[PDB]
Amino acid sequence: VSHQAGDHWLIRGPLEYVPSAKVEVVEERQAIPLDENEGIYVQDVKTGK
Amino acid sequence: PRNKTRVVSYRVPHNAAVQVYDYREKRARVVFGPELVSLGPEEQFTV
Repeated sequence: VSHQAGDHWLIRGPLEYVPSAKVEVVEERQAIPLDENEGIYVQDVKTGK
Repeated sequence: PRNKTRVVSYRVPHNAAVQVYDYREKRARVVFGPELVSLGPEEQFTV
């Protein structure tokens, strides 16, 4: 896979990661657990929706 | 103090009824007579 300068992406799941010299780790990110009735509001900042 | 992780149960008396609603399965139930009524994760007693 390829990425442009200034792109963000997410990596997830069971893995080992060492950041390439070209990569900045922006934040640690974590799942939010929710039962079949529970939810969250999320804004997709790229479209605004 | 009640251990919140244990299933909530009520011993219904003889000649009595309890109304429970499952706010997740969307199923209503009324339990008559002497019976042990246990609530699912989202079920609630009618007060």
